[PDB]
Amino acid sequence: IGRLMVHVIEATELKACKPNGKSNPYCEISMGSQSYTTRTIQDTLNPKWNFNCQFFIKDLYQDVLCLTLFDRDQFSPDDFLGRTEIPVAKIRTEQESKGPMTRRLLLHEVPTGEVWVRFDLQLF
Repeated sequence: IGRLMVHVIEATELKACKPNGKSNPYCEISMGSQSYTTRTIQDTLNPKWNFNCQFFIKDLYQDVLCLTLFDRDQFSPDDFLGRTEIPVAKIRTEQESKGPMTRRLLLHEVPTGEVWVRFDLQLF
């Protein structure tokens, strides 16, 4: 029924995981069985990925886009740096209201951190 473009631009003020006070962050972008992962950027709390990906939308009123951030360093597990979720229905109504703006999304389940993303929903 449509296609959702997700532009994961950057994140700011991420949680530190390494002894030097930095992290090596990556972002996973998922919606049911579909997922993408950004590259890991070394030694930053403010990674700029400029990563673009596309999702097929099956159910406008059920589909939920998730962004989950992780640290990737020499030790397992990859440390959780927060998550945010956005129903595709909300993307649709935000796009109608505000046009193609960059959204800053607060990360939940972590103490600090925001992810900057632009959505483009094209419904057939």
